[PDB]
Amino acid sequence: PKHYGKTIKVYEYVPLLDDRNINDQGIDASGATIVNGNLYGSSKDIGNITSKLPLLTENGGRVNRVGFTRIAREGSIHKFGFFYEFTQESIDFDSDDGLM
Amino acid sequence: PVLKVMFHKDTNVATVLDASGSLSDGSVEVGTFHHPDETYPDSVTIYHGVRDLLYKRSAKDPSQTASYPNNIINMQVISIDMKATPRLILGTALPRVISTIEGKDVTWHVDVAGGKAPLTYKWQFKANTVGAAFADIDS
Repeated sequence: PKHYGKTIKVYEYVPLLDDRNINDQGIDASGATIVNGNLYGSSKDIGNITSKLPLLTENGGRVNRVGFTRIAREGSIHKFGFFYEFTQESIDFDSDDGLM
Repeated sequence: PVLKVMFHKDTNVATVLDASGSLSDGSVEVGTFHHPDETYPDSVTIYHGVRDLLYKRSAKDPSQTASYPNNIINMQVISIDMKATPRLILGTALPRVISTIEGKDVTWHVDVAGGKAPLTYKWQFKANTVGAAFADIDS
């Protein structure tokens, strides 16, 4: 549209289990704050996944908290053009009447 | 193991430490608890232990004790910082019974996670005879 500059932006929402999901909402299964809030992210390692499984006891509590993330994309437009010039004689006296 | 808990009044950060651990950041000692629990090892955890310890300390001054409603009970603003040794967990338990025949080779394997590395393994054998106790398998 008009009056919005030359750029368009859009959001992309990252999945929960993704390495791009970098956030500070993480609380592990024992209730301790952890550096990552995406559980095991994109990991496919069995050992890594096991140590980060959201296990839950019969007493519940503040355990296994997660966070989320999103990304923004953008692009812009540009301007182009060219021209050429001629005289009246270059049209009238030329052999080819279809020159233009 | 016994886990010592330190609390920082200004940052609402509860630090869990080994029994011999210590801090020098102004945090005060609020108590200690057994992890895993001796009577309910798999029904509670460090969060419940810290909550129980904090319930009996004053919100005005964590060094002093207090009763409800003048105690620390709002866990939503409490950050639990884990610095004690990770709990020792038996990842791959052995098969309760193995059946075979004479002349066959038998293999036992165990996977253990947590604890303070390095881990050490010691196997023992107990014969089926009456009154036989566990004896170390000579390495």
